[PDB]
Amino acid sequence: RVNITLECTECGDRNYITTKNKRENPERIELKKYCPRLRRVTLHRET
Amino acid sequence: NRLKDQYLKEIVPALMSKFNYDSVMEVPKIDKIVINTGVGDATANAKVLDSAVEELALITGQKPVITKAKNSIAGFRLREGMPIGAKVTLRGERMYDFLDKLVTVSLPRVRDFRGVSKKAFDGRGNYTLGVREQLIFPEIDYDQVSKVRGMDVVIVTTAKSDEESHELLTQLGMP
Amino acid sequence: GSTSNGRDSESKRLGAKRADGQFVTGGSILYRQRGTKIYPGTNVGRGGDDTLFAKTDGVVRFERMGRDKKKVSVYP
Amino acid sequence: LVPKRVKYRREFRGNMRGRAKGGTEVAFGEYGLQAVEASWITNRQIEAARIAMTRYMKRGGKVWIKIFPHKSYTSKPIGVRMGKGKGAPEGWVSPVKRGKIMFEIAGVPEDVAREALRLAAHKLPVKTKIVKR
Amino acid sequence: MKTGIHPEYRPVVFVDTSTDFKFLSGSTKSSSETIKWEDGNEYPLLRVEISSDSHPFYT
Amino acid sequence: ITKIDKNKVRKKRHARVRSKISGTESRPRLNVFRSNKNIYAQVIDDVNGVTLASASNLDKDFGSAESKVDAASKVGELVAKRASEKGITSVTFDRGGYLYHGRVKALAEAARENGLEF
RNA sequence: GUCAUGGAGGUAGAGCACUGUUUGGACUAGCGAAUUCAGAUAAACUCCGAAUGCCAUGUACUUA
RNA sequence: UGGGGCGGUCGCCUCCUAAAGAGUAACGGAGGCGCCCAAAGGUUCCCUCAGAAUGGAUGGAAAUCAUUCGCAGAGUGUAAA
RNA sequence: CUGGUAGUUAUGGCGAGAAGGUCACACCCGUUCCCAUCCCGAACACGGUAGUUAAGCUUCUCUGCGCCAAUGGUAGUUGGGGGCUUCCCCCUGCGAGAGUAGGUCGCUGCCGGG
Ligand SMILES: [K+]
Ligand SMILES: [Mg+2]
Ligand SMILES: [Zn+2]
Repeated sequence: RVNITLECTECGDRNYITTKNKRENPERIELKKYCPRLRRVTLHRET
Repeated sequence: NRLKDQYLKEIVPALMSKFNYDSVMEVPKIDKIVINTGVGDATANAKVLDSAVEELALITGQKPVITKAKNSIAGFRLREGMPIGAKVTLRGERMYDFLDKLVTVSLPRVRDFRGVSKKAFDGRGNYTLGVREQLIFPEIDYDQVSKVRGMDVVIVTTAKSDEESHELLTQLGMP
Repeated sequence: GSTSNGRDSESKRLGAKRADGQFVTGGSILYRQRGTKIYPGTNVGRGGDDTLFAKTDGVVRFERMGRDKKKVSVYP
Repeated sequence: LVPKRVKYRREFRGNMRGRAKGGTEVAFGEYGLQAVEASWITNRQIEAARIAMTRYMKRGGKVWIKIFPHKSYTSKPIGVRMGKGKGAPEGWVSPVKRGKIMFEIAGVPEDVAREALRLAAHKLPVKTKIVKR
Repeated sequence: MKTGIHPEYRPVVFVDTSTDFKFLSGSTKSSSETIKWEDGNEYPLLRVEISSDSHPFYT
Repeated sequence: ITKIDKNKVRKKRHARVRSKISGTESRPRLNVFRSNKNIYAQVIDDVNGVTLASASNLDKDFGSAESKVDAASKVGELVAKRASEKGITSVTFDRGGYLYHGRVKALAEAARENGLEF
């Protein structure tokens, strides 16, 4: 496992940290999370 | 169709007379038929499995179901998860059609017909027949067969005792 | 000579934190446990690590549900 | 007499307060040895008593041993100090409380039975008596 | 009854080659033949060996 | 071969449903029974163990009988009207272990259209 | 502090319902696994289970 | 640290000791951890395990199928409770 | 009287023996339709009611199993006092577990129909 930072695709803010397995998920994870700056849900992508 | 009509017309009075049931509902009737292949050689070539699938889907006419292991056996070079057999169930009129085909053009067309062992009942009222060679099928040609996979033909009825099951089974052709 | 033993964990201070018939204020912890050794009753909640807590003000009552089990309730 | 396996290799020594929980009556044979006091009884003592009382009867009749050495005890050699963990197991013992019947015999007359039990009781570290069903 | 998925089987008529025994039952193959027996309907024909009518054990 | 009892497994599912849903005086529960012929509805609170309203596909009037489904809608209409007459306005629907698919769904929707608030 | 009332909690004892250890028969898949009959044993066994101690309530009595 | 040295140990979790609340020592008796999972998380709907007897081709004590008995004798990522 | 739905530590369960009815309930018949099967209208869903109490269901009778359970005695034990201290004894209060006399084939509530 490794540590991961998730970045908002509309602001560039780095709002979330999480983990993943690099062998099972070699791509960049995308999740829809709340963005505190815009105060709405936005797609977040691994840096 | 024809077998069901004949049964409901004759065997119901015949059974209600031969055993003296208080109500007609007590009459033992066929319930369902299960055809199980069984394939313990799947961990080397998986074409045996889907093979068994198509000859089942021809002999019965409907998609079988892949069954997998409930545990792991080192001796049979297995671990849990191997698809290790296929099965089919039959109910209703199509069951009667399969029964008629088996009793006319399949069981008589076997290599020999020395009856059916009357002591093979489970002790409750159900019966099991074991087909050894797959080529005995009417609609299936052995030229497209890779192995003689036997079939468990399980016949289940609502007969409380083996006696009534034997009555019904012998009444319908092959004893 | 050596023992090869000698380790233990810190005690976690489990058990009943309030008494039967005692007046209690909302949010108070009533019981600490592993598993549901005691179940939540009326006006009583179950925490994420199985802690039982009061949701209102009232008096604590330890009670017996069906033969083999227990619960605790809070009544105003 | 040794147990085939044990769950733990070390065990507390325990105590011997009170009268024996069960086994205070003759249940299989006609004659028995009863403990009047409490004592640890090892498997060497059991074996010696059994051989004496069986040899006197010339392999006639039947003998039942009503106690088993379930417990183990440990020890430390000469020259070692205190500490550094528990010692190594040595033998197996049965704690016997007062009132326990520990040997029963059958199949022989009064004289043979009583003399065999007298011969056996001299091999044991506990004070005994002879009882009849 | 899988909607469309299930394989297609049709009512077909079997004809014995020994005593010309005629039977009707479902079959997964129609053998690409035609008959006009069983007035009111038509079913395909199939040529096979002796059926239970001409069986040594059934006779 | 033992024949399964439909009512026993239905009651098992009903207990699973009742693990969460319970009727109070302010918010009574609406329970539904479906037989081979008719459909029944009760409105009940569990605090006192008393039912407060009821309707059935067996009353003398309202004889519209077309495929057991519009009958279910009629029963829902009746039970909603009676519950409103008694002052019941908010309820929790108890499907009684049945799937939310056919007659049950029609009954619930017909009750929704009238003075009931699921 | 005592009295009355209500609780949480598995020790002493006991027991064999689970888990380990274990004796004598009957029967036995094959000298010998299981089933049963009778009889034992336990800090890390429990179908049971105290006395005490503990936490509260009281408007009871006394006391600081 | 039952003189010091040699050997062993040093933080966290679970059981016994621990004397039926909580807490409780010894170079006392036993074991684990320094992670894993993109589902092995959330929710909605559905259902039930181990083993045994019997009946049946390859198949054999045990692989898949059918009936009956079966309160958990299974499972619960991993040590124990 | 019956159908639905609750409460109550199985004294309510398991087992055995019988009676009853399409008023309700169920089995049963069918798959056009909504929906469904890792396959199967078996279940789920829907559309009706020829036959039936064979089963579920309801009612009645059994202590065989299970469950509940005294009284007396005994073990243990707070406090007080002694021995000859692997432990034991005496006085006062509390008081099991096992075993037994005995109990049990349920008891209460609301609603709709006969
Ligand atoms: K002596
Ligand atoms: Mg999980
Ligand atoms: Zn943003």
